[PDB]
Amino acid sequence: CPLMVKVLDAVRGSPAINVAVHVFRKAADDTWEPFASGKTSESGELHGLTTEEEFVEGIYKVEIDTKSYWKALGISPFHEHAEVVFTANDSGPRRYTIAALLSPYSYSTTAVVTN
Amino acid sequence: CPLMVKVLDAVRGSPAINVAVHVFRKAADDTWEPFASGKTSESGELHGLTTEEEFVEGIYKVEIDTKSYWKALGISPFHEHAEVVFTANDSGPRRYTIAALLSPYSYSTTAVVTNP
Amino acid sequence: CPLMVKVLDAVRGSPAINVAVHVFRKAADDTWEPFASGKTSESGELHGLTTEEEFVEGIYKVEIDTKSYWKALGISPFHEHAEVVFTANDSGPRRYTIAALLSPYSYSTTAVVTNP
Amino acid sequence: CPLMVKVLDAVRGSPAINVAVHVFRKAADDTWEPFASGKTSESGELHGLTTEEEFVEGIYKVEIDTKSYWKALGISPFHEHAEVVFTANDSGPRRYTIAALLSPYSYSTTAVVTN
Ligand SMILES: O=C(O)c1cccc(/C=C/c2ccc(B(O)O)cc2)c1
Ligand SMILES: O=C(O)c1cccc(/C=C/c2ccc(B(O)O)cc2)c1
Repeated sequence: CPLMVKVLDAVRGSPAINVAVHVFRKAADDTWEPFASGKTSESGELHGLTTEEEFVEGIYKVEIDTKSYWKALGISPFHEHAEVVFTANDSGPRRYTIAALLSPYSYSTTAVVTN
Repeated sequence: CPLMVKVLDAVRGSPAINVAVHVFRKAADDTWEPFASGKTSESGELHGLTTEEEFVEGIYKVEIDTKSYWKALGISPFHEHAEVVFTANDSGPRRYTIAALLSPYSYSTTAVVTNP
Repeated sequence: CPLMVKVLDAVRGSPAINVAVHVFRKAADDTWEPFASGKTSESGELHGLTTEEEFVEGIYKVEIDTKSYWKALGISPFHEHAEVVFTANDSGPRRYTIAALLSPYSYSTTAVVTNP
Repeated sequence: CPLMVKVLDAVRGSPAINVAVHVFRKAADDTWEPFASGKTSESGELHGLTTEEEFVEGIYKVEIDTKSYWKALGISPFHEHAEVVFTANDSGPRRYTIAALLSPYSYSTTAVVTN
């Protein structure tokens, strides 16, 4: 599991469940090509997106469909989605956790990168 | 204005209005002595808490009454309040803005510290 | 000033100065058209990006160039930039402040939306 | 594990390891009495602080010694510590995760409360 995504709900104090997540890899012509996707689990986590062999160095975008999440709760949100854009860098044998903490008009994201 | 507090609401996308704020300073006997208090304005800002003369070196606690805020709005929040504890002015006088961003089960606080 | 961007530095406890900001608007063909750009001032604020007339209904992307900011400071950050994507003015004109708080491996963004 | 604490470092993108954490329970005279304490692990987590039998309803304070953490990294921080103060409420059979994300001049804390 080189790449894991975790989404939390700051309004209800819970995992953000059944949130759609799309990962893209930046192509040579600067466009975003689909790479992997899924929905967060009951624990707010999305595992199994990719493998060590497939996850090469490059620029990646993680798009979290926050708008649909809030609308399913009857809450009008600000953002269309949350986007996290980063470079994967091999300098070391490591795993990336992209975590996002969601509010209707705000979100915060951090990377936990470990060996 | 050596000490300012600003509070935002992450549910409403607005300033957090009418938030009570209590400031304490640690005394020589290690207890928290009341130092200043007030509430945020329509802009979510609290000015005029203290003066350059009275805001001496020390350890200060800024207590933001988030529970009263959310409850006054009919929401049941997780935290009792948000506490910001810091040493101030120990390299001479600085100006401090304490900012807080509130959600019912989460808050974040940052400080902007400038040299006048 | 219908659109303002403010950026703070959580490592330094200061405004984030000289941060480049690019704004895009989604076009009819679903591509991102350049809309406005600038950089944050000494106060960490970026004013004058647009006007009430030109800031029409649409989907906007505010790209904050956090990597260039941290690298200009000799730090190697995680993110390429911070992107804030939102529908604006679809219930009539509003004023938007987009705030971002930056660390090398983390950022948070909030919006304050007011009705003039 | 009714109560777990997790601490993350936003500067290095890692767990915050070997961070001292003290939990207090508010006593009838409004004073804070020591309840439980420990140091975060290699994963930034502190488990085993208390038990279901001991963790009754009441007001609790979790104090995270952020100052020592940053000083051990040669970074001058703003806060003396991070304090998280909350009421434990039985309305439901649940577990509390108190998470904190640390920067030198800022911190953010969220509660993830689950069954
Ligand atoms: O704490 C966070 O997570 C956070 C995140 C994103 C933005 C902010 C805003 C801070 C702020 C600081 C000072 C002023 B001011 O001097 O008027 C206004 C806003 C705070
Ligand atoms: O963004 C904020 O404001 C914020 C605030 C408080 C905590 C967090 C992080 C939560 C988290 C929990 C577990 C993992 B993990 O699977 O190692 C990672 C992150 C983020």
